[PDB]
Amino acid sequence: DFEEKMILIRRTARMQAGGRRFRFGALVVVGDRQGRVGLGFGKAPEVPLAVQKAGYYARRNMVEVPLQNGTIPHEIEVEFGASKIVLKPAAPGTGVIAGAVPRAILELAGVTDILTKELGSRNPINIAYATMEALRQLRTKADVERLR
Amino acid sequence: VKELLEAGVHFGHERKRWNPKFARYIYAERNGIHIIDLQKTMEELERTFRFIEDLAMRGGTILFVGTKKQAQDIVRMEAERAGMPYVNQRWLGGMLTNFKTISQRVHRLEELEALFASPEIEERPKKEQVRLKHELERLQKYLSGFRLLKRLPDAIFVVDPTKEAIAVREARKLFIPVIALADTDSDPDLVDYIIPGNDDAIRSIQLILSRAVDLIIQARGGVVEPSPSYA
Amino acid sequence: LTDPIADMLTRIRNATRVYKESTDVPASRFKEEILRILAREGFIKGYERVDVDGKPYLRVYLKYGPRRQGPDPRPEQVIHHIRRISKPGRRVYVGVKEIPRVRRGLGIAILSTSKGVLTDREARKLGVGGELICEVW
Amino acid sequence: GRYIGPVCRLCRREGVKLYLKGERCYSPKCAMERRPYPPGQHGQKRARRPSDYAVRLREKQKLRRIYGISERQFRNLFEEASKKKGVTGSVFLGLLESRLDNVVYRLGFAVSRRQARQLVRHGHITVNGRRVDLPSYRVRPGDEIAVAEKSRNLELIRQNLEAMKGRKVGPWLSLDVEGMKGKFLRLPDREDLALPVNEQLVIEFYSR
RNA sequence: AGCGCCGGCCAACUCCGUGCCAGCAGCCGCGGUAAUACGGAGGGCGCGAGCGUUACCCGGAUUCACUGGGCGUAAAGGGCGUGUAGGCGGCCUGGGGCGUCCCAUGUGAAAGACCACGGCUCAACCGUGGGGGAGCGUGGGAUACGCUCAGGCUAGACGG
RNA sequence: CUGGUCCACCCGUGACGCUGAGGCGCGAAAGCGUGGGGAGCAAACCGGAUUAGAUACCCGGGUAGUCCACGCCCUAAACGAUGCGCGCUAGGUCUCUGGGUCUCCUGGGGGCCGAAGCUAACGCGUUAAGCGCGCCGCCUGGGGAGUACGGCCGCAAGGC
Ligand code: SF4
Ligand SMILES: [Mg+2]
Ligand SMILES: [Mg+2]
Ligand SMILES: [Mg+2]
Ligand SMILES: [Mg+2]
Ligand SMILES: [Mg+2]
Ligand SMILES: [Mg+2]
Ligand SMILES: [Mg+2]
Ligand SMILES: [Mg+2]
Ligand SMILES: [Mg+2]
Ligand SMILES: [Mg+2]
Ligand SMILES: [Mg+2]
Ligand SMILES: [Mg+2]
Ligand SMILES: [Mg+2]
Ligand SMILES: [Mg+2]
Ligand SMILES: [Mg+2]
Ligand SMILES: [Mg+2]
Ligand SMILES: [Mg+2]
Ligand SMILES: [Mg+2]
Ligand SMILES: [Mg+2]
Ligand SMILES: [Mg+2]
Ligand SMILES: [Mg+2]
Ligand SMILES: [Mg+2]
Ligand SMILES: [Mg+2]
Ligand SMILES: [Mg+2]
Ligand SMILES: [Mg+2]
Ligand SMILES: [Mg+2]
Ligand SMILES: [Mg+2]
Ligand SMILES: [Mg+2]
Ligand SMILES: [Mg+2]
Ligand SMILES: [Mg+2]
Ligand SMILES: [Mg+2]
Ligand SMILES: [Mg+2]
Ligand SMILES: [Mg+2]
Ligand SMILES: [Mg+2]
Ligand SMILES: [Mg+2]
Ligand SMILES: [Mg+2]
Ligand SMILES: [Mg+2]
Ligand SMILES: [Mg+2]
Ligand SMILES: [Mg+2]
Ligand SMILES: [Mg+2]
Ligand SMILES: [Mg+2]
Ligand SMILES: [Mg+2]
Ligand SMILES: [Mg+2]
Ligand SMILES: [Mg+2]
Ligand SMILES: [Mg+2]
Ligand SMILES: [Mg+2]
Ligand SMILES: [Mg+2]
Ligand SMILES: [Mg+2]
Ligand SMILES: [Mg+2]
Ligand SMILES: [Mg+2]
Ligand SMILES: [Mg+2]
Ligand SMILES: [Mg+2]
Ligand SMILES: [Mg+2]
Ligand SMILES: [Mg+2]
Ligand SMILES: [Mg+2]
Ligand SMILES: [Mg+2]
Ligand SMILES: [Mg+2]
Ligand SMILES: [Mg+2]
Ligand SMILES: [Mg+2]
Ligand SMILES: [Mg+2]
Ligand SMILES: [Mg+2]
Ligand SMILES: [Mg+2]
Ligand SMILES: [Mg+2]
Ligand SMILES: [Mg+2]
Ligand SMILES: [Mg+2]
Ligand SMILES: [Mg+2]
Ligand SMILES: [Mg+2]
Ligand SMILES: [Mg+2]
Ligand SMILES: [Mg+2]
Ligand SMILES: [Mg+2]
Ligand SMILES: [Mg+2]
Ligand SMILES: [Mg+2]
Ligand SMILES: [Mg+2]
Ligand SMILES: [Mg+2]
Ligand SMILES: [Mg+2]
Repeated sequence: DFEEKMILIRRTARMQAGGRRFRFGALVVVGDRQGRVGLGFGKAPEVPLAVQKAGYYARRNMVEVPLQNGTIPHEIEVEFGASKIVLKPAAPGTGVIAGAVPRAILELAGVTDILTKELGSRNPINIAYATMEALRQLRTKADVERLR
Repeated sequence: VKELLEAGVHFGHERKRWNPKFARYIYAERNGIHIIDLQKTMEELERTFRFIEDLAMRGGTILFVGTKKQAQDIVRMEAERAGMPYVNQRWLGGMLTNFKTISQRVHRLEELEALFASPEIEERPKKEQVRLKHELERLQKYLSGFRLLKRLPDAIFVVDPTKEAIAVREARKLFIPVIALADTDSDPDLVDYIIPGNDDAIRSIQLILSRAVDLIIQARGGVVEPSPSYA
Repeated sequence: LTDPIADMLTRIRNATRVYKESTDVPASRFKEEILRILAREGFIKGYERVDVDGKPYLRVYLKYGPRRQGPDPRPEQVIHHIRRISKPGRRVYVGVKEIPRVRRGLGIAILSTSKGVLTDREARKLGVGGELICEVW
Repeated sequence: GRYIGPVCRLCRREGVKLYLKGERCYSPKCAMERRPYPPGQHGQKRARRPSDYAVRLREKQKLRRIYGISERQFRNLFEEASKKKGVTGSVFLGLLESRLDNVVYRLGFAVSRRQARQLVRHGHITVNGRRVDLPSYRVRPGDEIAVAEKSRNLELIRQNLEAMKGRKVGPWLSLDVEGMKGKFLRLPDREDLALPVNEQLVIEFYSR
């Protein structure tokens, strides 16, 4: 099993004659607090199905984040559309310093020490993905040498 | 197993309607046509077959796809011969990516073979017989080579990767490695184990797919002698 | 042409992003000294002085990672990132104590110093500073 | 000054017993034993999902409520920890611990930190000889924490000294009963205390 | 023992009264007879000899962007040329060493700040010690890039 | 009479280059001054219709003007709503104009479709809106307002 957090749940709507009709959107991150996180956004005619379906995709999309004493190996900046995420290495005491969105991802990934900043569009969805694709580009001292 | 005058069989084709990633597999261009270096085709047939072999000798499945009219029939022959699945007719969308749902249609196919072997009611109305049977032929047309697939292939073999881009797509999303014969209109990097050859001439579609099936049986348990080819 | 150096680095980035085996940049005993860092640190296979239409060039041999699994089989880059720091528009100079740590050590900053072209590591070693040519990782 | 009101509602709101009383804390007449739901008209109503903000406030209030300390004083310590070398969460708990009135309650001289205050405040306590009646004295390693000689002979302190005879006391402390004196051995490793506090969530409260 | 708050942001919910009125309000917005949003009440949350409001400064504001933004359609390319100042500038070789970089040395008061210790029962406050810095003067040194002088070249540019 | 520009030859010069605040020139139409010219057209204006009305649309008329010379004005959806130069990053098809060994190749233009990549999207994509360097111009919520004041230009209208 995995540990799960609901980052976002939103109602959307579409028009047709006679009225508007809703659908729900569930941004869920899921992880083991020991180097494995997954982000999934799930939509359905009702709330919990969406939260379920979210969690489903969440697993069907993971990433192996190279923790290091609970911090990430290096500075990293990523832009997903107009959203930007900054990740910066932090020493033992620091805590996770971030907004909920990139927090929820970093805690459930087992980060315990990091400095972050959102820049640009701070739409949670895009920020979510931007933080994921960020982690996904983390490299270790090894990773680099093997590569080169 | 490999043979060498496939030059008598194909040497490829297609004028500048080419994809340029396929540059490396081209010697020169002749009658206003791209001519495929056979020496490269060799280098590759080997490395491809090596992969094919390992898969047979571990008893692992191959999905055979070809629907361009030319490679159409020769996949019913060559794949049945290997006791392996194929899609001959239309390549339904989501066969790998939505396997369990597509297959939920094969249980229907079986279920008609069982129901329509006889009897368990022929006291069902005249129209329904007609109706149900019409359905039966239907599934049979597309799903015939598919039922042999009871699990996600351990690989897939494709005749035109360009033409069967959807197929290659579905595999890559699943990490199912892709084997294909591919003439100069194709994106090479998109294939894992690659056969740079004419993909439109049945001469060639024949040679390559057969010797494939041959290597499939020869390493699986047996050997066999000539199989069917239309003149 | 206003920045021979940037021009080079860009010729590389541009090539590396469509996965060319090599690309040639117009030769310079300074451009070379930078490639001599780029290869040594293992960012490129290396370079060789060639000629194109009678004119001196440096053919630069590019390096990447394995083929990959997934719908996008393109390999990771070895040069993920390379960009001018100092430029003709704004020369950028650092004393030794203020040489940046690129990417937590995993990348380098080539620098022209009066003890030749060095990396951060190398500079700090001989303990000198200089114009910060660029950054790679 | 400090909280000085109904103290059971605290535990009830925090959803956890904080041992803010001494004796009654351990009986089945404890509030949290009878009504382990939050104080007031609405405690029986079904809780709705606490916000991230909510959560960290609560954790901080809890850690704070334990020590009965004013919010300013709490804050000033936490900052002090953020300038102080090492892991802030540790040092914060450590510095919270090195307070006189806590050490006194730690070394068992009283049943409630509340009672352990009035003890220091009423000058019944001493450190290294000298009398000290400041509940906030930051106690260092080596310090001898006595009962006042003139206070040694008192009912309350007697009854409370008697309850300590073979009760073992944190790895960072020594207690010499009869001799009525104790010792501050070192600053507490985090493990050495086991409070219902994710002190991490506290750092996070103050980083907003 | 007081003061603010309990619609969302933001921690804290029920009853009555009122009925687009009286009123709240920092933004979104609340009130037209079942208002968690007005007023009172019970209850709750936050602080506590304080709590709140108003004003002003930095912050959040990567919203003047050096770090660290932009200009087809969101605000944003000059109507187009020509050209002064300026800014910027190809390959090779030497001299100079202005920028740049290194070392030494002077200066960089005291207080403050930072680390240690110590005195007022603690603290605030206060004392003793320690640690440096940019920056600028001076002496010495380096020469890759920028500069400058000098000599070559032909890939830029110009011409036949 | 005269400008731009492209090709081929690879003959000459030896970085003589890029951009460019100011400045200077050019700048559709309408408009303006003086003098011509005036067939067609046609603001203004007259009348007929349409219409609830119809200072319009439609119909019959009609003067500036439209045309020429000389001097002004200096605007614009003056648009690719895309500043200039250079270098680098797949190709496919149509086309204009050169030079070739004339199947085909190679330049310089004009279109479409598209690799990578970009982009909020729409779309851009060797004619970049891609990846980069140089310089210039410009944006910083909507209205108020391209208004006011001041200054400079203009015969005025008006422009900056
Ligand atoms: S623990 Fe002591 S303080 Fe908390 S409720 Fe039970 S009794 Fe009151
Ligand atoms: Mg990894
Ligand atoms: Mg975004
Ligand atoms: Mg962007
Ligand atoms: Mg570190
Ligand atoms: Mg926002
Ligand atoms: Mg084909
Ligand atoms: Mg910079
Ligand atoms: Mg306890
Ligand atoms: Mg949390
Ligand atoms: Mg600290
Ligand atoms: Mg305890
Ligand atoms: Mg802060
Ligand atoms: Mg308040
Ligand atoms: Mg608050
Ligand atoms: Mg709340
Ligand atoms: Mg009233
Ligand atoms: Mg009411
Ligand atoms: Mg309110
Ligand atoms: Mg109320
Ligand atoms: Mg006070
Ligand atoms: Mg402000
Ligand atoms: Mg903030
Ligand atoms: Mg700022
Ligand atoms: Mg900037
Ligand atoms: Mg902006
Ligand atoms: Mg323009
Ligand atoms: Mg103008
Ligand atoms: Mg000049
Ligand atoms: Mg100059
Ligand atoms: Mg130069
Ligand atoms: Mg000098
Ligand atoms: Mg100094
Ligand atoms: Mg000083
Ligand atoms: Mg300092
Ligand atoms: Mg002291
Ligand atoms: Mg001092
Ligand atoms: Mg020199
Ligand atoms: Mg010269
Ligand atoms: Mg030339
Ligand atoms: Mg010549
Ligand atoms: Mg110019
Ligand atoms: Mg000008
Ligand atoms: Mg004009
Ligand atoms: Mg005119
Ligand atoms: Mg006119
Ligand atoms: Mg007039
Ligand atoms: Mg006139
Ligand atoms: Mg006239
Ligand atoms: Mg009329
Ligand atoms: Mg009329
Ligand atoms: Mg009329
Ligand atoms: Mg008319
Ligand atoms: Mg007329
Ligand atoms: Mg007339
Ligand atoms: Mg007139
Ligand atoms: Mg136009
Ligand atoms: Mg143009
Ligand atoms: Mg404009
Ligand atoms: Mg605009
Ligand atoms: Mg310009
Ligand atoms: Mg620009
Ligand atoms: Mg031509
Ligand atoms: Mg010709
Ligand atoms: Mg033109
Ligand atoms: Mg063209
Ligand atoms: Mg297009
Ligand atoms: Mg694409
Ligand atoms: Mg093209
Ligand atoms: Mg754009
Ligand atoms: Mg405004
Ligand atoms: Mg305003
Ligand atoms: Mg005006
Ligand atoms: Mg105007
Ligand atoms: Mg005026
Ligand atoms: Mg203008």
